[PDB]
Amino acid sequence: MNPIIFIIILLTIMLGTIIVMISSHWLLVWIGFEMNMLAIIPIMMKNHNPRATEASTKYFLTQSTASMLLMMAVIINLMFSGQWTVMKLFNPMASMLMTMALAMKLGMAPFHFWVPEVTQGIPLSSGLILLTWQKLAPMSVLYQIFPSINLNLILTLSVLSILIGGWGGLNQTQLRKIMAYSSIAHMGWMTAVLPYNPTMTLLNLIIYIIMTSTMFTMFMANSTTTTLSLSHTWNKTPIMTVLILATLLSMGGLPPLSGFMPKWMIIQEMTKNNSIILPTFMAITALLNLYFYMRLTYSTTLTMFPSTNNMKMKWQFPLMKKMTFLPTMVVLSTMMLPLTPMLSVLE
Amino acid sequence: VMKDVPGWKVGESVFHTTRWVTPMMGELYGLRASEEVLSATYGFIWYT
Amino acid sequence: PGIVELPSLEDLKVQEVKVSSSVLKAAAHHYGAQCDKPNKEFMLCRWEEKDPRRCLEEGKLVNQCALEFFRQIKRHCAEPFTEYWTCIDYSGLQLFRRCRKQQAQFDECVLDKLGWVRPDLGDLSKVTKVKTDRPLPENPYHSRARPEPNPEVEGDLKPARHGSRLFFWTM
Amino acid sequence: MMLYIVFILSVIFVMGFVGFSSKPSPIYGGLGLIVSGGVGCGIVLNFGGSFLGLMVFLIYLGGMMVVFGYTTAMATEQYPEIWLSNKAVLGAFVTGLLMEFFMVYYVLKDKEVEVVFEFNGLGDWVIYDTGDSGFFSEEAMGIAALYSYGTWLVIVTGWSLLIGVVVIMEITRG
Amino acid sequence: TFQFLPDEARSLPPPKLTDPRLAFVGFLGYCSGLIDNAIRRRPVLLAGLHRQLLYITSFVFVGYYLLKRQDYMYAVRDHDMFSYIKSHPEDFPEKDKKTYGEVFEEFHPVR
Amino acid sequence: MNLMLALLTNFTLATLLVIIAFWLPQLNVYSARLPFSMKFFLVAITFLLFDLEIALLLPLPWASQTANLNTMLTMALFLIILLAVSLAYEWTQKGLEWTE
Amino acid sequence: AKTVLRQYWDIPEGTECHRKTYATTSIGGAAGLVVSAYSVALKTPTSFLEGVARTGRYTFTAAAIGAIFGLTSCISAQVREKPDDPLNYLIGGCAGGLILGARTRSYGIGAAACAYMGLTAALVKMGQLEGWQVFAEPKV
Amino acid sequence: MSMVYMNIMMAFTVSLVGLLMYRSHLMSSLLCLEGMMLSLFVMAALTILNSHFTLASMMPIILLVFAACEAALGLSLLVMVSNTYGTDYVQNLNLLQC
Amino acid sequence: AERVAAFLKNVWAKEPVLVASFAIAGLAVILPTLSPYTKYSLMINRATPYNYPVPLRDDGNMPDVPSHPQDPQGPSLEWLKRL
Amino acid sequence: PFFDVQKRLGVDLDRWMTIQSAEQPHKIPSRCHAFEKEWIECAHGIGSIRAEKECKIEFEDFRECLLRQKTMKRLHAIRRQREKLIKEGKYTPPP
Ligand SMILES: CCCCCCCCCCCCO[C@@H]1O[C@H](CO)[C@@H](O[C@H]2O[C@H](CO)[C@@H](O)[C@H](O)[C@H]2O)[C@H](O)[C@H]1O
Ligand SMILES: CCCCCCCCCCCCO[C@@H]1O[C@H](CO)[C@@H](O[C@H]2O[C@H](CO)[C@@H](O)[C@H](O)[C@H]2O)[C@H](O)[C@H]1O
Ligand SMILES: CCCCCCCCCCCCO[C@@H]1O[C@H](CO)[C@@H](O[C@H]2O[C@H](CO)[C@@H](O)[C@H](O)[C@H]2O)[C@H](O)[C@H]1O
Ligand SMILES: N=C(N)NC(=N)NCCc1ccc(I)c(Cl)c1
Repeated sequence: MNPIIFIIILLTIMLGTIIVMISSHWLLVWIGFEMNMLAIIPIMMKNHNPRATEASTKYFLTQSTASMLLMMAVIINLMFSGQWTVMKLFNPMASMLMTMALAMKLGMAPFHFWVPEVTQGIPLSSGLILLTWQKLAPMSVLYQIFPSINLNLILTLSVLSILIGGWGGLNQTQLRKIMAYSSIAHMGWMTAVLPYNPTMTLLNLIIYIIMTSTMFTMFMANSTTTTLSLSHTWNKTPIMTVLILATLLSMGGLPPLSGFMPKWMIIQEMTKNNSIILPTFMAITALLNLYFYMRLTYSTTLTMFPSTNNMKMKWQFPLMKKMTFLPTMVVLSTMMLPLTPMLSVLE
Repeated sequence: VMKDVPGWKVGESVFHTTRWVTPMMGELYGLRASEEVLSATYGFIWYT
Repeated sequence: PGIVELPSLEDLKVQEVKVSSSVLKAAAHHYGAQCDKPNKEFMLCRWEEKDPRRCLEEGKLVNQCALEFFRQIKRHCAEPFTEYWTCIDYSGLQLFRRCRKQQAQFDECVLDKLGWVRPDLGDLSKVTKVKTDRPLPENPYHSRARPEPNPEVEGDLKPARHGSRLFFWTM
Repeated sequence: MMLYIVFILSVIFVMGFVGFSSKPSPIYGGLGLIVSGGVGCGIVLNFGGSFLGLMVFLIYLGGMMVVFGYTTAMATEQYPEIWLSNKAVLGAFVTGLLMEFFMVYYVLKDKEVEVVFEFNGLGDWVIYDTGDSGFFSEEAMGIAALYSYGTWLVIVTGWSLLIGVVVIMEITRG
Repeated sequence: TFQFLPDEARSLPPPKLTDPRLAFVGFLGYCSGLIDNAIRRRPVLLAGLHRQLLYITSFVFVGYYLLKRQDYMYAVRDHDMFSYIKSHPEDFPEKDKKTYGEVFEEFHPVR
Repeated sequence: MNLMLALLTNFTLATLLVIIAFWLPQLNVYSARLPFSMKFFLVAITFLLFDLEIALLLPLPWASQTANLNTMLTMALFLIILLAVSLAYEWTQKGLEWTE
Repeated sequence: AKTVLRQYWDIPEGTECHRKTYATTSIGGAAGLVVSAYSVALKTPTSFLEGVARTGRYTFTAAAIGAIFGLTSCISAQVREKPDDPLNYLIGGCAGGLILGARTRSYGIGAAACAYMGLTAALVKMGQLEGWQVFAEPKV
Repeated sequence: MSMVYMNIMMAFTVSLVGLLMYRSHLMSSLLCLEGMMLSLFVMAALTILNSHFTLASMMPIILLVFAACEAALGLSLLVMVSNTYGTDYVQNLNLLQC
Repeated sequence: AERVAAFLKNVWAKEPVLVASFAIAGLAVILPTLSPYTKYSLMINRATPYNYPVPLRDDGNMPDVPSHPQDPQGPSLEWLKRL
Repeated sequence: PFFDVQKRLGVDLDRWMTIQSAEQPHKIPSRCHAFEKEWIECAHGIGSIRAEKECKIEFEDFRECLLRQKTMKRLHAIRRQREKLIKEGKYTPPP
């Protein structure tokens, strides 16, 4: 890609998301998703190979189907209320269709199958956009329509994603697939608390984005896409292994790290609503994620895996990748727990 | 026609408000011949 | 819900203006000048009451003014007017610009024998003012009382008592 | 009767959808969608959507569906498989066709029907508007307003079409 | 509406520049500076002091305003809560308090 | 009704002409990819995208009747310029070339 | 699903066993059908008959568990004269677990299923008595 | 609801079931996607026209324009798939299974 | 400037079609702002009465509102007649 | 909107098309303009939790204008009864 075109396409991805976030009209929300989907396909395809073409096609079919269902919900809503204002929907069938459409876009279980396959088939930088920035637009719609969402449907979607995400990651050696299943599980926490306190949804989304960006950036710095490749980091950039260890323990939700905060506050909000079984089930199920985060730490930082002779040639050259914002992102990913009350800015 | 339908009140509004409401096509031509109804509904759309 | 009140078939009866649309088009410009006052009184009623049942009397006066208008054309200018609206009636679009000669004969006849002056371009599209003894409606929409606004919040903003109060945090 | 013209068109609309949705050869599927598009325009025309109806013909049929057939002839099918020769297509086609007929039979017999949801069956003419004597097309006034009220719609729509060109050139360069 | 710090927030005292939370934010900025040196294999403590200074300053600057919004949002929460309690006295009756001499509690021996 | 009659007459006649054209007395007793070319695909797609912009311009004769002519003229030109930019981009990226 | 669960919890415990066994068997059958549907869609059977055999195998296996739980738990409440007792559900839950071991022909799965499903049923009874909420309505 | 909405809602459901029950050709699933748009265009137009929502008269056109652009993107992906394997069969798009 | 004229002669010789296109497109953008007649387009469009002019209830304090269409008060189209 | 940029800047990006009782070209009103207006004015500023209960009358009337279900049902009843009587020859309709 021409560097100027790449910039304009990146800005269009952002503009489509921004349109969804500033719109009060349902048509403009739909347009924002359409524009956003159009601009993201070229960065899935940029490396031109059958795997990237399959991922782009699987992605296109899922998102196009979800956008058709969204437009149905909008039109049904118009028929029964005569208006387009972005807010609660005025028809339960419309609410189910929009909820299902937004669940499909977020890759929530049982509409999750595309996330591991699309992420695996695209470059790390494109996967970074797919699993972080692309969550913003659908989550911002859910933030506004949650009063009319069926509680049983949304909590069922959340519980399934936490189970599927947790179990799916156990069988993975590909880093992009580990991140994909990790993403699915984290979406479940975000939607489980949405009916009770959307602010906590925003907190979880922001922190998840920060830790997810950190991990993708650290994978990109070393061009690592598999567990075994990542296991060579100790013999090249020992500092990177320590940063990876700290970030993974944070994504595992271990105190005193930043990733404990969203799980901590979601459990609080659910208990205030006399929800005890569900948060307890979620917290215990999230141990599945901790298991396969811990597995990565064993092969990356806490043990030294076998190396190769040609690795010595790498010792003579420095890292030249941008690693933009990595020092800031890693510190926020791990050291933010003492500032937890700052979540009120999101109110 | 609705003289001996139990509970029926003749000319009862379906709206809560007492404001005048413009009748729709079926309210005016509901009981009239099909030729007139066709002209009132599709005559303009179908004209040449 | 209640009963829609409808006027009886007899209260609706009135003498009709049973002339075709080319006749009305031909006479429209003098008709607007001559019958403006009952016409504007009727249109004010309709847009203020928003109810056809409330302006039947004014609607009947509109008909009477038009009938008297066309009785004065018949008495004095029947032949020039007939040539004029027949000229209009021939056109599929009933165009004024195809009938300027005949319009001139009719215009000169009414001015001579009735003092009628054709309003100029732009006149009949003016917003005029009408004097009506009819009382201005109070609640034309038949609105219910609006719900009471939520209790407003007033006072001085002070710091949060002991800060966030979040678990163990002291600020 | 002609008073049910919109309903009759809607019935044909569904059969055309069952046509391509059972997915015969894409050549025939494209034909079924074209027939549904034309019938869909007719439904819109009978509600006063003259300009909207003709856009389906000009853009949906004359533009999008032409490109679909062009691409099918070039990258999908060059010779159609005999229609309904496949068992699943024939079964799906028959299954949908029977469902539509059972719907249509009952609504016409009772002048109503409950297929999941309640639908009146008196004829769509009953809901039409009873007063219209303006000197303009309301649909035309609304569409023309795109350039006065819809500045923001024009900007985002025009931008997306430009990005469409840029994106498609990137996709296909390979 | 869509305002980070509305004008009514100016009636609140500003956070002190020696706030312990603000100092921690500054420390986080310092840590980021060292991690920047480490990932690029520079001398961790000495390299690029101009860069290390901006890391601290940027964190403190952004941290100060985030703390200001944090405190204002909690002041608004208390303001809303107290106004609602005043508006609805019937839902927050002043409790009749008895002394432990009058209150009966069961005794549970530990034997 | 008239337009429906006209359409039915035109195509009914066309059917009949095809019929007799195929059956007159004779008096005798005895799905791959078609050598796919990417350039022709891009012509069709380019036509589609330009056709959608034409759909947006078709209202212009009515839009000129607005009192908001300042806004209307600016948006009309903006749309056409963006169409020109699309053509300029395709042109300079060799999208209008038939060689190679 | 809300209609069957309404029927089951409407009947008093330890009474009308046949009605209780029907509600749980139908509930078990539904779960079996749901499992079969996903199984057949995501794991294509080799033939039409193999797909039908699998659907019946899962569906009967699930209805067998639902029947035994309902019957055993309703008899325990009747025999013991202890309606509002979680132990009846624990007995019914373990019985269903053993069936799974038999249908899956295994001893470890049966033992594991007896304990996990037995505890789950007992927890379900406690939540019914104490009004535990799984999907709690937002209140604050 | 009015009688027409039954069939228009049915048409969307038929095309949605068609889209979700793939066969072999990827083109066939794209046609069902455009069928869904068509039924959405008709239902939206009917609602807007019947209610005399004047400014909303442009909405079906915007829907048509954006959906045609989405279809153009989908067709481009189909030809790239066809160039890779020689057909538009969806059974070939299974590399990311592993 | 001289470099500007040399550039224009070059394109005029090699690409007169594109030169004409850009010149016409430039005039279309610029000339409306320089034309003394563009103001009448706004006035004529506003002067076309599509809907009925609803009369005002006379409160006795509207000396600028005509009572009859042929009274002098109100907008005049004499500027349009002479156009 | 998630971020209410429009209100912050005072710019109208898409509010103009959100409701049918807003300003329209040439003051062309929607069929349910009066019902939408009443419902909007009833519900304004009190929040959807309160409005769902307190503006139910205006909203039910508005929904009747939108889809006309009760009106069609009433017409269905009168027509169905008329067909019965004519089938029994007990009613002759006037011209
Ligand atoms: C890549 C993006 C490209 C965007 C291109 C946009 C180009 C726009 C160029 C012209 C825009 C304004 O064009 C024209 O300017 C004159 C300035 O006097 C305006 O003003 C003129 O008309 C108005 C009526 O509204 C009168 O009140 C005014 O007296 C008259 O001078 C016109 O109303 C406007 O039609
Ligand atoms: C390893 C453990 C795995 C997780 C275990 C989770 C256990 C969760 C406990 C089950 C949920 C609580 O159980 C549920 O409680 C409520 C409380 O009235 C009951 O609610 C019922 O109330 C009345 C009867 O009192 C019924 O008429 C009504 O149909 C129903 O709403 C449910 O019928 C019951 O199913
Ligand atoms: C990513 C792209 C970045 C570029 C962003 C460009 C944003 C451009 C926003 C255009 C809309 C500006 O703001 C809006 O403009 C138009 C006139 O121009 C005004 O609209 C005006 O004309 C029409 C006709 O009645 C009506 O909307 C309204 O009566 C009137 O206000 C709006 O009152 C104003 O709120
Ligand atoms: N929907 C929810 N349950 N949560 C929620 N945001 N409640 C509103 C209560 C609240 C809490 C903290 C603050 I600071 C403020 Cl200002 C207001």
